Amino acid sequence: EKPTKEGFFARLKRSLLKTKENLGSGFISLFRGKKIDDDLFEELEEQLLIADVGVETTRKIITNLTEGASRKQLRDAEALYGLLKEEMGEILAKVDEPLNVEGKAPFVILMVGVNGVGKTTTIGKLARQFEQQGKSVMLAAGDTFRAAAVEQLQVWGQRNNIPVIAQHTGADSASVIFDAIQAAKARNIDVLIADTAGRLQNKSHLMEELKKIVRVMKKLDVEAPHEVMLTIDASTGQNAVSQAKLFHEAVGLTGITLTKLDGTAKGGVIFSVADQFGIPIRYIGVGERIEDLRPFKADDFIEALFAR
Repeated sequence: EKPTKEGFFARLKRSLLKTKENLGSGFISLFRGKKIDDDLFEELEEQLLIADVGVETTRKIITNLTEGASRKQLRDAEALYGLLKEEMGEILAKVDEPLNVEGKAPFVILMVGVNGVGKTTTIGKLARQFEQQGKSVMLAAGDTFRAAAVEQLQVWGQRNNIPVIAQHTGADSASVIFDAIQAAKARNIDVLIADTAGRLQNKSHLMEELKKIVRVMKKLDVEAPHEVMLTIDASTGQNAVSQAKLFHEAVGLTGITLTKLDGTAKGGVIFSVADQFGIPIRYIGVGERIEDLRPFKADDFIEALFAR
C-alpha cells in the first residue's frame, strides 16, 4: 500500500485503545441519553480523575465545559462531546511544538529524567530518527557513576555505528559532556544527545549536578544545551507529573517526551502535564518501534482519542 492519513490514524487509535475506554470516545457511553445537570458533571469529573487527568486540570476542563454549555444553553449531555474535544484540544495545543534539531554544530540535547521511565530507550530511538533524516549523531554517557548505564550506551553505539563519549565509572559528568561537545564539533556531528544521572540524588545534589553540566556546556557554546528534554512514563500517573515538577525546578526544561501512552488505560497524564507546566511535549511513545516515538501533534492526538 501507501502511507495514508487513514492508515496512520487506524494505528494511532488502536495504540490508545486502553485509554479511549475512559477518555475521548470513552465519553460517548457516559453521556448517552442523559440530560445536563450537576450529577452529570460529577460523573464526568469522576471519569476524568480515574483516567489520571489530575484534580486541577479536571476542575479546569469541567469549569470551561460548563461555561461553554451555558453559552449555548445545551440540555442534552450527548452534545457535550464536541465541547470537551475542543477544551481538551485547547490544553494540548498550548504544548504542541515539535522539536527542530537542525542547523547547529552540534545541536545539543540534554536528556534528564529518572532511570526506568524510558529515557535510555528514547535516546536510542531519537538517535535513529535523526540518522534516518540524514543527520549525524553522537551520544554522551553522562550518567558517570552508573557503569550499567554507561556500558549500555557504549555497546549500543558500537553496534549501531554511533560514536559514544564516555569515561571511567566515577568520572565527572560535566567533563564527559564537555569532551563530548568538543568531539562533536571536531567531527562535524549534527546532534549530540547527552545522558545524565537518573538515579535521583537529593534535590540539592540533583540541581547542583544539572546546573554544573549546563554551565560547562556554555563554556563552549552559549546555546548549549539547545534542548533540555525530560522523559516521563505516562503509565506512572501522577509520578510523571511530580517528576516533571522536580526536574523543571532543578534545571529548567524546554521539552518533554512522554512514553508508554499505549500501555495504560488511564491516559490523562498528558493533559495534566500539558496544563500544569506549559512545556512543549515534543514526542509521545505509542509503541515499541522507532517510528512509534511520534512527534507530538495535538490535533492528530485529539482526533485519534475522540474518534469512535
